[PDB]
Amino acid sequence: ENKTVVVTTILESPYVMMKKNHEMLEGNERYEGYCVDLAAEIAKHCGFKYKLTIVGDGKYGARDADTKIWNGMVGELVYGKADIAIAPLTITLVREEVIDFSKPFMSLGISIMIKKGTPIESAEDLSKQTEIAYGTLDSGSTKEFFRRSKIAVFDKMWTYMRSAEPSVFVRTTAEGVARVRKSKGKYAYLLESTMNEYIEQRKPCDTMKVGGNLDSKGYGIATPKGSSLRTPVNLAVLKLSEQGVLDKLKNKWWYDKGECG
Ligand SMILES: N[C@@H](CCC(=O)O)C(=O)O
Ligand SMILES: [Zn+2]
Repeated sequence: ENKTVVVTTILESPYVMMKKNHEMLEGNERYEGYCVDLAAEIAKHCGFKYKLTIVGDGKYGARDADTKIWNGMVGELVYGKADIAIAPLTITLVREEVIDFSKPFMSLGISIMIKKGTPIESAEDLSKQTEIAYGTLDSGSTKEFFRRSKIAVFDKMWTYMRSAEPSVFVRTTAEGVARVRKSKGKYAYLLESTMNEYIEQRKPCDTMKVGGNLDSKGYGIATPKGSSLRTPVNLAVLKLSEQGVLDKLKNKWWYDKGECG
């Protein structure tokens, strides 16, 4: 109701993407995606004006164990470069310790992406074998999941992953997909089911989600501690949930324009 709200987001399909013609557009009109639509609904239910900005270091948010600094969208909120994050940003404990999250707007889990035909059905399968390399996004909740897991199978996978040479990790999702596509069934990618399910409906239609999800978690809208936005945004997400907006949006951006029939 007083100041333009600065929004940190990340270029990640289908959440935030450059519009074909963006170079001829100004401001928020540059971008399109599920999070852009969601930003707009949240902004009008809460009554604020906003500026979309893409995170500077193109990352999600992790705390460096020696430096102690938060990078990613999280750091932008921690250090006060942004007022709010509207992104496929996973609700985790170490983040919820330093920022607040709204209730989840998307439910998801860690899943496996394979090039179609790869003889893999599950995480147990991957752990039990050696021909097919597999990794995660370099920085993010998927990598931490494996880092911290006490469960045999995921420990076994982490043990392999962190020592694998050359690196099984990737700077971006799109980097992970491309490596799956290019690697003849010899790389499998570990990513949240949402992104898996999106790519699966994307040409050349050569990838696929196998098996069950490895976990159950959420993406949440993040705000810095003490923000006057915390409560109105949490309420808006619930309103958008209850009225079916979040299902319309997921359908719009995953399935309405799916290329694999
Ligand atoms: N959504 C994740 C990033 C993607 C991933 O880690 O697989 C996060 O907030 O860290
Ligand atoms: Zn509305």
